[PDB]
Amino acid sequence: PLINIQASVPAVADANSLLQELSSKLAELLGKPEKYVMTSLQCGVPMTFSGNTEPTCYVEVKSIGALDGSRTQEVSELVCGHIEQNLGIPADRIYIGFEDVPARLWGWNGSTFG
Amino acid sequence: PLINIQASVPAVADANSLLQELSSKLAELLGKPEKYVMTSLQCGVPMTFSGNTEPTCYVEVKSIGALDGSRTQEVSELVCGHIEQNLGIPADRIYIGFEDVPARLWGWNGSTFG
Amino acid sequence: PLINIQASVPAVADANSLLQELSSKLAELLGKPEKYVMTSLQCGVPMTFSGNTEPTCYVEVKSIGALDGSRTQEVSELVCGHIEQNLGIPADRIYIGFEDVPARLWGWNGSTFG
Repeated sequence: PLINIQASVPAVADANSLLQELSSKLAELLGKPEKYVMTSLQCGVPMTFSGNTEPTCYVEVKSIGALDGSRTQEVSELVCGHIEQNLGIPADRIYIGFEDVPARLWGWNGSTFG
Repeated sequence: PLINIQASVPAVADANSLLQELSSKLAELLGKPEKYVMTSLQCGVPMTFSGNTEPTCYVEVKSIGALDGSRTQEVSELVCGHIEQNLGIPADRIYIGFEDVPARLWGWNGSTFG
Repeated sequence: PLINIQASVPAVADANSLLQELSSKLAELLGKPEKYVMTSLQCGVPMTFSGNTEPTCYVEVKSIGALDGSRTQEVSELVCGHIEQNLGIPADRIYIGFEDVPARLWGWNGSTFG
């Protein structure tokens, strides 16, 4: 899995801890070995939401499967909650774009997962 | 809707105004309440286009529907025009990646739009 | 084509050269005129992979076609190799997300390729 966060708030000293905690939580929820979870946090990005510059966040989440049924709701609950708590961005100012990526469209280690 | 801009030119003092103007224009064109429009601008990114480092720009645009028929052309005209005017990046050095995202793949406020 | 690199390692003085070399190599592999290749490199991004902050990299690659059969494997070999050599990021800490984008979903020069 992959989770990339782009946030309007200033950079945080505990970015590494925040991402590591997000990484383990996401592995468990998706039923993936944490070995395969990649995360990022880019703060200080000029953003608007609803026409204003209040704290806001865009997240992209990708996985090879594991996003069936209630999973995208459950991931959103996890991710919005984690970001609310750790970055102080209200959940109603967070967007998440999900993609279930075919394994052959996912490169790793000089090849693909397909 | 979502519009994320990644540009090679230096950061601009009027990023907020630029994004707010883009936000209202995009809401109107897509027929979406501006409440739901998210935007970003990341400048100063090392980029090449056509093998050179002249001013260039990558934009991602996402929407839950509203990208039918001539819409992607019309959005491109709006976006390239806005960026040309405000960042001084020629329209022929702007790329836009569009995605019509299913509502269940769009997280917001601890849940999804599906 | 489009290749956007997001890396955890510090910014490099030779980003332009690195991207230009990647640009020509990618054009040749995909059978696209280099005119149409867009690249970027964003370094210094807080990232984890496998739960740790060792050098790691996320790449997105998009093309209008040209990603059939063995192509995504071949692109991954090229890209992981180039990044390993130039940024010192091990290939086993590199992820690549691929998308074959319909031409009508690819904006350029105030219109789309469709």
